[PDB]
Amino acid sequence: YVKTWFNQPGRKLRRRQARQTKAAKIAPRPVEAIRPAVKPPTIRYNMKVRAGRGFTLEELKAAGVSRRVASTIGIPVDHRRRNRSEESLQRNVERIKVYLAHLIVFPRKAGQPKKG
Amino acid sequence: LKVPPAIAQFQKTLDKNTATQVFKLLNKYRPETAAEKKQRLVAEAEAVANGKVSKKPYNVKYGLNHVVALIEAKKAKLVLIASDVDPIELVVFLPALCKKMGVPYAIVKNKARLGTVIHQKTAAVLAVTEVREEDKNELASIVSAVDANFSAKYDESRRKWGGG
Amino acid sequence: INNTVALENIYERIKYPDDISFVENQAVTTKEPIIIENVEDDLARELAFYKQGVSSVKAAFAKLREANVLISRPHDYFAEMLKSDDHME
Amino acid sequence: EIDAGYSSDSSTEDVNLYINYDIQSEIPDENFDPYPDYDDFFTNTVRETPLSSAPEPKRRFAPSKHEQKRILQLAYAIRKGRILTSEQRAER
Amino acid sequence: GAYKYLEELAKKKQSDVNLFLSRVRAWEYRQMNVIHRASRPSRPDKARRLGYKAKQGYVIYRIRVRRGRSARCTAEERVGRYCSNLRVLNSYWVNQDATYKFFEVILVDPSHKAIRRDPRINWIVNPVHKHRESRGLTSIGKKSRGIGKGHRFWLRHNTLSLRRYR
Amino acid sequence: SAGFVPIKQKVLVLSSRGVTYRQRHLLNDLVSMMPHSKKDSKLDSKDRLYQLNELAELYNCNNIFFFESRRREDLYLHIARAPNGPTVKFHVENLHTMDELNMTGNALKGSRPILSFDKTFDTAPHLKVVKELLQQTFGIPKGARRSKPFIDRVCTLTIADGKIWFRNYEIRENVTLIEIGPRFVMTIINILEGSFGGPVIYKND
Amino acid sequence: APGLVVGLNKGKTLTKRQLPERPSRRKGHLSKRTAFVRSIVREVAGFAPYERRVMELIRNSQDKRARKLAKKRLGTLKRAKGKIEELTSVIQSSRLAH
Amino acid sequence: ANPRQRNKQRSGKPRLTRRNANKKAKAKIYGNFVIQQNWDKHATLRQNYARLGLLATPNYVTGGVEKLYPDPTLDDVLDKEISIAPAKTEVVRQLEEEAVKKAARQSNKMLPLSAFEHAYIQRLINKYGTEDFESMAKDVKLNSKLFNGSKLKNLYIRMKA
RNA sequence: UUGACCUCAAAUCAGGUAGGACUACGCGCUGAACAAUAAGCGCAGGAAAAGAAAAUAACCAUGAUUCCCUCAGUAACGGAGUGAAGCGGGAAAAGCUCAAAUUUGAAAUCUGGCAACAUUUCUUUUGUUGUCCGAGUUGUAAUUUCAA
RNA sequence: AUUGGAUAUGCCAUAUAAAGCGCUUUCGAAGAGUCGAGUUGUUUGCAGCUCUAAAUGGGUGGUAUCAUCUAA
RNA sequence: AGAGCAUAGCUGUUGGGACCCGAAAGAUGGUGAGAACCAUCUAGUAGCUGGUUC
Repeated sequence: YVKTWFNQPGRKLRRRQARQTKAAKIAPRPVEAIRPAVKPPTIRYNMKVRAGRGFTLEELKAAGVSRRVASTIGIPVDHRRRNRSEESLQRNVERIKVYLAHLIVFPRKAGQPKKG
Repeated sequence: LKVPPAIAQFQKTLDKNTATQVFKLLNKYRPETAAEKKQRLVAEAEAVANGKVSKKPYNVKYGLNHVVALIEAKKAKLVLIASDVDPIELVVFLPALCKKMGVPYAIVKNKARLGTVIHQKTAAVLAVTEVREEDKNELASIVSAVDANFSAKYDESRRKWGGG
Repeated sequence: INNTVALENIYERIKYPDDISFVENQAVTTKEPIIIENVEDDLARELAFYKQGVSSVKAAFAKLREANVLISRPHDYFAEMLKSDDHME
Repeated sequence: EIDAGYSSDSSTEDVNLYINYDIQSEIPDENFDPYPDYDDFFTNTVRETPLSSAPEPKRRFAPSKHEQKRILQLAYAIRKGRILTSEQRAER
Repeated sequence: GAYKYLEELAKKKQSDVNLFLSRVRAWEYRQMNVIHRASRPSRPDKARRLGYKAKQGYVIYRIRVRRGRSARCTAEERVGRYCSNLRVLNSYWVNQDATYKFFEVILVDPSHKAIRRDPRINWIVNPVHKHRESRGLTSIGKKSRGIGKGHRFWLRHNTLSLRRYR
Repeated sequence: SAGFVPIKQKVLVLSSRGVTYRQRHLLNDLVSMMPHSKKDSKLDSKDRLYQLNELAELYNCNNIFFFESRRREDLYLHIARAPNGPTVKFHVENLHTMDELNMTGNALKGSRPILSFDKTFDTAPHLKVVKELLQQTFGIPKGARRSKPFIDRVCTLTIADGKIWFRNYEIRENVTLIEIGPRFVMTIINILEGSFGGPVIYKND
Repeated sequence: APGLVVGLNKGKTLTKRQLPERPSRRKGHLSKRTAFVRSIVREVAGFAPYERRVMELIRNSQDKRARKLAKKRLGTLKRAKGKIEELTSVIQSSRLAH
Repeated sequence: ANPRQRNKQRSGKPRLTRRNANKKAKAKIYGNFVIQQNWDKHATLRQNYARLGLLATPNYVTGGVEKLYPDPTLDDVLDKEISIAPAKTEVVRQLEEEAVKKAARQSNKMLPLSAFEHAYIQRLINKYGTEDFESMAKDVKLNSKLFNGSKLKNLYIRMKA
């Protein structure tokens, strides 16, 4: 049993086309969602800042985005993670606010019945 | 085998006379049939469509979860339990729960009569919570009769292991 | 940490009687320091420990004989053996 | 202290011919009552208060809402000519 | 609700009421066939919490398997073979005696329109759920094959991955 | 009543959830060489050690043996005397159960052994306590059930580089000791003043 | 500008935060209705044959006998201790009445 | 080689040829019309997003970017407000101008009362005044639906407009 | 005598569905010699399985699953040999549905027949509306899933 | 000739309706022959067998009380 | 007052069928009627035999 990698260039191209196929479907919006900034959970890496999964409910509440609309504008929600320190809260609230400063949200049509 | 007291209590049911009086009051409080409800609703629909305040309906209460809820809230005045529920565990706790809440209760014969009152094929339990002011005396008389014929009677065999 | 006073009090509280016979206690404290510097060397350590054990066994056997208690296991008697015969075989 | 005693009911027990040195039956238990009388140790007293402390919703003091949803739906069908009115049914 | 009473009563598995009923019902169930249709679940609380709804397209079947592989898993596969037009949803223990263990299986008809129009059970209609009990995709099947999360619960290691540039 | 034919000493044997093959085998072997040891079920709570006294009181065992396993790899042995008493913690390493083949001893099951203690046990008060406690526990008291008055084994405790080495030997007629098979190292961790409780009075360091 | 600097270091200045309790951690809390339902069911359903043995042992003192029996059937001592306290309360409630 | 493939070789029937092999081909844009008009079908999606003044990823990039030419304190974060951000390119300005002009057009968020709502609130106002809504809600006869003070206030507000 | 309900039935009653084949890649139940392998048996799809923590960790904490790289030929087991995982870096990212609390001022729910009206990859496919019957109170909808 | 998602624009829209975010002198249900214990095999898992639970409980970790999770 | 890391070639060596070839295992699943026969595991093997190319 030997696993060959002759399809390594083919997989590189296939993933690139998936990125372009996705961008064709969603024309003006980014192909990835915004990820939070977290700290790896060990003494070896806790000084590094890496990308998280989603923003905590306390982060979203502070930034002014409700958890029901956060997913609609591309902000992932992590119900599992929590803010044990005020630094993680401030690092990711600013990340959300900067995200909302650069965001153009196109309006949607709404059904308005003629009567009351 | 020997029947446990919780299951043996379902062999002693309400007698002929008191059960007849029970279903006579119940038949005055039958729920609105699917047909009758439709006529009343379209009548209001015609009033709404052309141009347009009622009273709270009075009827018997049915459904196991609904009736057990009413007993726990002490809203029920009389609970009638079918004596032949096929899995007996659905009602085996009902007489004791009616005892804990101080709700008058009786074990009437068969579930077909209970279902007929509510326009269904089968009702495991019925409960009466509210009656009109003219039926207060009739309900009070039945509560006394149920107590005298079912609670005052027996009350010693329901603690004994029946069968065998 | 290493409270000598506390340990001494605990030793006195749980001290076995001194008048208790050695046969009843089945304990040996023969004056033979088994010091084996070559701890890693199994042969050196085993010989040092066996010398104290041999002296302890001989002293206990003499004490058992003087106590009118049968020390040697009779061959005729057949009792359960803790050691697994199958494992040895 | 526990005295390191030994109960008379422990699982372990004491005692070619094994005589060299020293240091089943169907017995019943007792006439026991297998069918004890029902013992009401909890419902011998009446609980005077409702079990649930949840507040009463306003839906139980107002006309039914799902009936109103049906009434508006029926009225719409009458306006759209989908359901024959009671007068129309009577005259037909 | 009355299902809190039924769930609590089912924990007293050999009280006076439960032992008498289990003895009585075991005698009856042995009179009928090995696999026989149940008009309604004997444990309406347990069937209800395992996904069963009292509506058309939901079928309850009882089965007995000899005691002395998992017994619940054996009940599911035999019942699923018995009515091969249905999808096995779940199963639960209802009774046992010295000789037999009795189980009830909840089956769902994937061709009935009350099932195909319910989005909450629509998933079972898809062909990837054909004979879930035969591939260990039921609750007991998942438990039987050690599927779970944690440290409590090979081909990629026996291979030799050889990259292009290595 | 309180106790019928009360034997002087009794041993309660327990373990924690997570014992391994060697740890289970050593526990079974130790029970085999312990005629009046009452083997018990697993202890549910790996933290609540106050229940050991109640378990000992219920089973009338004055000595408690606890085989606590952590990380599924290391094995610890707790020995204490039910009534208050000193709780001493050990680390068990160099496991060699009866499954091996080097051992060739032959000792009668339940036979009263001879406990030989090194003079180093008298060097320090804490070592005096552990020697006295081991003598009271390991030594089978007279009158114990299933015990054998004959002697066919000797237990030796050799203190090496601060660690106690347990060796069981066989007496051969001529002493020419032959190893019974139980071989492990007793590494003291800490000794307490109460039954699995109270302030720690000795730290091995 | 939106973008994550994925390198190391953000600042060693740290200050703890106070978090509330998640609703999952409330599991195991006893409800008033649930305790009522369990008491009703415990009375309606009888007692197991082993529970009747433990109850008759407790009545005639013999506490060590009851604890040993409960541990043998249930398993761990924690389960046995809980059953004795439960069955003792059942006896006392019954003895107050019958 | 397989008997199925040998079978169709021996047949006199033509093969079901399909021609879908064209790599280097990038998906054409549907969805936004402004993006499609300004899209460059040759450039990659990163090159097009950057030219259009958009962000292809709100996070880091997991490799080296292409370089074609030799280029020459919690209080003040939860309370600060950032006044959006400039539109770098013309394409973003079209997107922003289109968004605001559609939001202004679809901005009627005030619901006028219906025939029933008008009569319902009118009967309550003409009896319990205008400024007291708590007494309006506590009425049982006129307020049969048992609306609370907030809903009656909204019925008043919608009646005004 | 009749009726309600339950149970057992029957029917060339109406409408559906299962089997068998292929199995490179899924997933199961098994199972030798020498490998948790071959073979045997069962069950699928375009992927399958897994999956939104009864998960890690001991940190400034992480955050469904899957896959790749690394961890690492390391820890551990048992000297040989067997041989992981947390972290870390990537690919892709999406979350949710019930059981358990009375709609109780109204079974608000659903299948089927019949009759119209549409609709079609399609006279071949899909529905909608009305009416009647049935299902269902031993519980069908709305509401809730602990992140609440 | 088929169909994707959108956009724009008509006609209808059963809204007496349905949601998100504030607040609380009011409440807050959580899956059992299952977990688990003992004993036999296969390989900690799985299974058989005997027994059989709990509600701030239960699981899993670091303590050798704390942390984390919320199964059937 | 660090000399290593990476790649390539060479040589040696340890594993993989492992320079080629040569004795029957055994097991699994079938066919025919104890024995026989068939197909795969399986490149299970020869401390050796024979051969091994300007």
